[PDB]
Amino acid sequence: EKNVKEITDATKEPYNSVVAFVGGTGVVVGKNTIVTNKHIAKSNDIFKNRVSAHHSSKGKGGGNYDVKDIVEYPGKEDLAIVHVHETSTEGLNFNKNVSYTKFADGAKVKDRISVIGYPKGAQTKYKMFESTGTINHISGTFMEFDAYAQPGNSGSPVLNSKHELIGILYAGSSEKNFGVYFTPQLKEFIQNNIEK
Repeated sequence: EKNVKEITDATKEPYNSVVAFVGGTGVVVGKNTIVTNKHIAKSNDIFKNRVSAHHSSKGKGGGNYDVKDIVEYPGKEDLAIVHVHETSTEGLNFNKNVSYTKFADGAKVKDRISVIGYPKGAQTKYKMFESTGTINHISGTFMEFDAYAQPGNSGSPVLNSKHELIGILYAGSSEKNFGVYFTPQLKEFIQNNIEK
């Protein structure tokens, strides 16, 4: 599928749970706590580099938050937790400026989904886009879906028809894309690593 629309104002749920890194996307799951891919989290460590809360072309910021630390999932899955410092250098509070996306607790093949993130962000001044498609395969922590995606979509939340989080995109092949599918085990890892 290629139905891709810009979200010009991402101050509303669920778009206000989406975050921009240099080089890709993440999603907010709880207090000070973001989920993304390993390379997105890790690389952003080299330049260690702020995250922008739901950047969009027309919404009120957001705010841009310094990364406190990361927790990489111990297994092969392309999953990392990123903690931010709650208060931005402009005095905005992360938790007052985002929402926490709820878990879907799984999905079925043929389910209609949305991938939301920042394809070609460096070229678009980090416009947020939502791309719709279908789940084509689920196996363990692996899923495939056909929502159109590009460089910049790494770490993008894949949401179900109720705005709940099924997993995150990690790879293309494109309209043939791969994600980390959140099994109970992955959900537990994420939840155990949300700040109190």
